[PDB]
Amino acid sequence: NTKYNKEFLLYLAGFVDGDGSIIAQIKPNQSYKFKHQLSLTFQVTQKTQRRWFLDKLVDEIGVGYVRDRGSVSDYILSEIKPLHNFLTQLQPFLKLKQKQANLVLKIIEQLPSAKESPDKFLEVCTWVDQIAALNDSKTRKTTSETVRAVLD
Amino acid sequence: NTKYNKEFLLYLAGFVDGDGSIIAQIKPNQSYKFKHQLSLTFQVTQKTQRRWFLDKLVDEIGVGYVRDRGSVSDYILSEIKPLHNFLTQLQPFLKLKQKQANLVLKIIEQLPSAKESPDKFLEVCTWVDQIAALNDSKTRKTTSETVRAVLD
DNA sequence: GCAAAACGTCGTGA
DNA sequence: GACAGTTTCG
DNA sequence: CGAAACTGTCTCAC
DNA sequence: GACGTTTTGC
Ligand SMILES: [Mg+2]
Ligand SMILES: [Mg+2]
Ligand SMILES: [Mg+2]
Repeated sequence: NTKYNKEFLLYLAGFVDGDGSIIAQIKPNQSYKFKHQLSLTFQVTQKTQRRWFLDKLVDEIGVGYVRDRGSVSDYILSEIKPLHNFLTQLQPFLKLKQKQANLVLKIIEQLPSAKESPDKFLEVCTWVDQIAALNDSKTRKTTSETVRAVLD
Repeated sequence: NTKYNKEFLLYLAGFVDGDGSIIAQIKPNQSYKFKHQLSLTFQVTQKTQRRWFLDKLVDEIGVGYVRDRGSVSDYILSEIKPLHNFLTQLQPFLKLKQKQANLVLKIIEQLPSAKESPDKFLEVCTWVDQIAALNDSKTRKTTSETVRAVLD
């Protein structure tokens, strides 16, 4: 369970508030109990010309990877366990995305609980709604209300 | 000169590397001896709904101001003396724009001597070419080559 | 059934 | 993000 | 003459 | 920046 240096976390929190994204999604997928997956992702986006910065994050954070999408690349961290450890430590230094960070930690803690009840799942879905509302969301489709398709 | 907190600088350096900009420009203006102004700017851009963050920077940095340009706003610091003091303390924590910062400090220190030798003005306009080369410059029009119109 | 990965771009917020 | 044009004022 | 603010916008990199 | 839609394999 990796412990991060405060100076690294302070700088990174600023970079994240700038070009990072703390995302929560509800993905329809019929292979799941409630027909949807609760997806969480921490990412940092940067011009591919500066991929080096992202590859560095992979080494420095110790988990995650960099995906390439042409002119732009992204450091991605989705693994729930390392995500919770990392956001717990980064959270206190965030100024713009502190609330979404805490909502993500909140969701992660209730996942085992949500995968047990339709109401618990729907409740967690309302928290992903809150994260989206805090972000500069512009193409969101699946919401907690969409999951209300469980009414069947 | 004001001394800034280390943790403040750590966080800000990260935010600056993400959404800030360290700019150097040669502005055509006939009222100047060499027909051009050497302009230096430190700025942080953010969606206007988050202008509070920029306003807070004015208070924390203690100098500068915030301007509005529609759905986006910017914290600007151009006062040469406070700019030098600020960048001097920020520079050691920058990762993507550390070079740009150091070139600005260099330009600032050579401004008085650049106000004389027309060839010293061109050498400084060189430092400016370097900064623009390091940034994601896409609409630059006035360069040192332009200033080379000092030939009479 | 589910934890992550892998791939696709839209609408800006830089 | 990263400049470029216009105006103000000691 | 010039530092510094007021004002406007290309092309994305987020 | 912040999604969406589909595919992987214990
Ligand atoms: Mg940003
Ligand atoms: Mg950036
Ligand atoms: Mg940005």
